[PDB]
Amino acid sequence: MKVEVDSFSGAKIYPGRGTLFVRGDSKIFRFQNSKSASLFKQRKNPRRIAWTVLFRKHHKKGI
Amino acid sequence: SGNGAQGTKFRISLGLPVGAIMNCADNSGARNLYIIAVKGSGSRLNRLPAASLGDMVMATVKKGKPELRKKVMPAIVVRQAKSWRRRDGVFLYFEDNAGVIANPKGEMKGSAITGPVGKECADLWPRVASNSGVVV
Amino acid sequence: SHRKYEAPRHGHLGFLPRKRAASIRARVKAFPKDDRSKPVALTSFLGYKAGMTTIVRDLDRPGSKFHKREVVEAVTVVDTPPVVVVGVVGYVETPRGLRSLTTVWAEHLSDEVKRRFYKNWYKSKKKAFTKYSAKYAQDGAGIERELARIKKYASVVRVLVHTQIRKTPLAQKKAHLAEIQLNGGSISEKVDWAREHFEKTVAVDSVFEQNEMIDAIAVTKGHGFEGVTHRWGTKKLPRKTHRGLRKVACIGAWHPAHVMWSVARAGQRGYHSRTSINHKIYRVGKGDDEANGATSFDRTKKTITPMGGFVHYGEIKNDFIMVKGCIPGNRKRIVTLRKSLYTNTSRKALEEVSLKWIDTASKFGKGRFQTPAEKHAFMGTLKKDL
RNA sequence: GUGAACAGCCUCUAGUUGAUAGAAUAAUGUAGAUAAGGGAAGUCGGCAAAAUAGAUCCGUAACUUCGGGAUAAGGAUUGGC
RNA sequence: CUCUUAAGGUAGCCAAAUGCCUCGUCAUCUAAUUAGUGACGCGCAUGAAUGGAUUAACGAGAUUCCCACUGUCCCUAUCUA
RNA sequence: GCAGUCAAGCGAGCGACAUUGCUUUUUGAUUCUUCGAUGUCGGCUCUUCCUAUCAUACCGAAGCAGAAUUCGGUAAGCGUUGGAUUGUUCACCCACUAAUAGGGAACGUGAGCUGGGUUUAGACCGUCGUGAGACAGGUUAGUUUUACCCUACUGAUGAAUGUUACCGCAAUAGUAAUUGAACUUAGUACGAGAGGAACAGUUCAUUCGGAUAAUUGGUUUUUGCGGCUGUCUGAUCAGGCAUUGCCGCGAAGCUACCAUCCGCUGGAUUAUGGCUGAACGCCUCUAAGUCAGAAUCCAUGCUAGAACGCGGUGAUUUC
Repeated sequence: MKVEVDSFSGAKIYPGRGTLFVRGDSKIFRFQNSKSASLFKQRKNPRRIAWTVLFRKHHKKGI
Repeated sequence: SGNGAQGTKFRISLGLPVGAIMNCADNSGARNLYIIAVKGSGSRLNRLPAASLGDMVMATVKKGKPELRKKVMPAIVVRQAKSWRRRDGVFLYFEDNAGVIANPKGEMKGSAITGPVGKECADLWPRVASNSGVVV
Repeated sequence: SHRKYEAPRHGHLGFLPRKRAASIRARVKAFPKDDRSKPVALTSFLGYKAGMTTIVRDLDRPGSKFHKREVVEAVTVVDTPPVVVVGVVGYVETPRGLRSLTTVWAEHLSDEVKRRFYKNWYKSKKKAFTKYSAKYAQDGAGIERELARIKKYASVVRVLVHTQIRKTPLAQKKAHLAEIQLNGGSISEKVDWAREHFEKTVAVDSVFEQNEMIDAIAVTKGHGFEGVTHRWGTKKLPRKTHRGLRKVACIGAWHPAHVMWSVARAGQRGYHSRTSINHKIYRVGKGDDEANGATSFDRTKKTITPMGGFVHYGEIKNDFIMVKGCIPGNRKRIVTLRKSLYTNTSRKALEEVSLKWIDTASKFGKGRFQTPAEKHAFMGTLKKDL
């Protein structure tokens, strides 16, 4: 088995969790829960949401 | 299903009942397809036939080139927006409904598909996997 | 005249009447056929339902498209502490049915099994089997003469077993009691086996094996008085219907001039006795074993209990039996497991299963971690840590 | 006070706190809602509900009794400091 | 050519709220239309202040299609008083 | 409307001229009941029954082989649809399918719905009459009431059996699974070729059913967390009102072929095909006997458990 990474949040998607999305340009996005899948569909930038891996990396939190 | 089917298909959620308009994904000259039936459906007192990814449907061309309009002609569903579960536990969905034209035994009217194509349609139709670019 | 367009009827007439069951235990109507050749052994067991989880495994099904591929399936865990044998009953065959002939109990019965004979325990004198126990006396002539009659006359021998409820986390202190049939051996060996096992325990690993197919009997989740549309799935009437639209329109014709039992009517939904069949066992775990949830391919010391405990049950601390899919019943309820009544030779029946990973993310929400050590590694130090 | 506004909403002076009550939360109702994918395939019939909506700027056809059609149709903007 | 009346339906208009046969025939809209529209007219039984034909603007009037929208429907589920 | 007999004719199978019947889903004939009122067409929704069989099942035959097609018998177990025009009944088209069979139940079903048709009163038109007005002609608008009673059905309690408690037997009643496709057998049997099967085995799916909620999705008064407008508490903090003020996410619970799991195996017989064998010295599945036999029947299995059917077992009161 393989554990995946959530596109919006960076969390780990163990088998059978979340949903997968395939937009017109063949790019694949994996989400762990409906919370993240909705924040993606609202065209919301991950680097602003406080609880995400991209936001913490950008703000240098967790060193 | 059809003469050109390569085998069997595991069930996936129906999402294109009769009356649904789904994009045309080939270069045959059509802009969209209009489902009027689905091959391989059953009967119930008020249950509408519904097609899924891999089904051969009978369809008409509503907006498209004049020669292709005003006549019933088959098709194959290449994408769908309803989310379905694979036996490997992953729910997924495309962002649009699409399909391509075909003759009764699964040969495309055209020579190129634009966009991703579900692996369940490719494995079931030898003449769709040939022209597919990216399969998910 | 005739109905214009045909359609199948709604509901099944074999499951009538749709009423509340007589007892919270669903009773084991039929036990497996006997052959005297094999050793003595139980045919059923008693347990308590816990909850559900997820399993990932390979598929050994030659021919299918998913041969030698991963697949994700659901499973349900049953808390099964060992059962205690406390008596034996013998049945004679008569032209108008079977019939018990004698019940021989053990000497010392636990408090939780003799709670089953009191409604108001807290103000009782605890007089239960008090005179019966004086039968062992100095010799035990009375008891051994009773067992003599079972060997002489009975054709079917059964055993009374009470579950050890105190170990499970349920707030209930009263212990269930039920009869299990003994299969295997002569009628003489059957009653001897029971006598040796009075007050002794019988574990789950001595009844079921890993890839067996078993049947579940239990009383379904109740819902109360229910309308026609959700009791039989009838069609709903159009929007512009005076006097309700969740109702069956025609409840009969003019003649026979009486409402027929076949019509859909409102009433009790849930709380019935059901007997599902053909459930494959996937693991027979051990209570005193850490890494109950580990596998060959996983290798992490973690038990079967998710994070935060099974919702509405608690934590698993005894043996358990996880089966493929759903079994009738709701969580915390008594569930009785039975051996199948026929030899199933299908590919599914004979398939052998080796798991790859058991889930333990919390079922109280969208769990993200499998172990508390995994949470700490991903997140790092928090304020509430030292 | 908000706003174009004796619209809707909140408040001051003044006035009422009046309409049999207590307890649970079954089915069927009345009144108010929301729904994945399809989008009228329902029905005699888009009946009912939904979608549109204020203001500023741009753009606006056939026909016309030359006054109209016209808010046609179709777009863009809108907060705080 | 001929019988006949006081005169024998002219300009217009139509399977029209007026056409029995009738679901008239031809074309357009649909995958399919006893529906809609445009045409033809020996029109049972159209037609001239019994007013005829047309007509912009208006209509809680009758009828058909398209875009948008939706629990009408596929197929039901849930919440509140 | 349906079915036999005759056997001229046509060509296993059709059938004229005659002639004997059956049914009450057609329409007539009659006027027995109802005019101090039995709510009328169609559609919707739902149960059950008949067979005069479209499909599936089991048998027989045609035509010098397959394949396909056709015809005949037993058979009501199980199924028999989505739609454009029309108020339709009926009918005709498009489409899928194994197939898209015919009927009954006060022309089933209006205190179950709807009110499109017909069938009041308003209004228009064509023809008819001097007129008021006529027309199973066309068009338009038109109030659809009452259950709390008895029974019937669905569920729910319950005195009396010394008392009380636990575990069971099983009379009777109900019952359920259904159909298609692909891989292999196999380009094999068969046939000049073109073409082209079947039994055993495997993987899926259609229709129905019983549950369950790990996961996915729906729902939100968790008024849980955040955000936004107006106004009020002097400001900030924290809050009030806007019939749940609006917006995003939202655990628990409920729930969806919108999700997942499960849907048993033995016997006896019908048509039919045989063994031995007479009637009828031969012949013959039959008259005695007997072997194999199916969507058929009965058990196994699954639901209830007679509140007037039954058994085993515990304890039975120190003012």
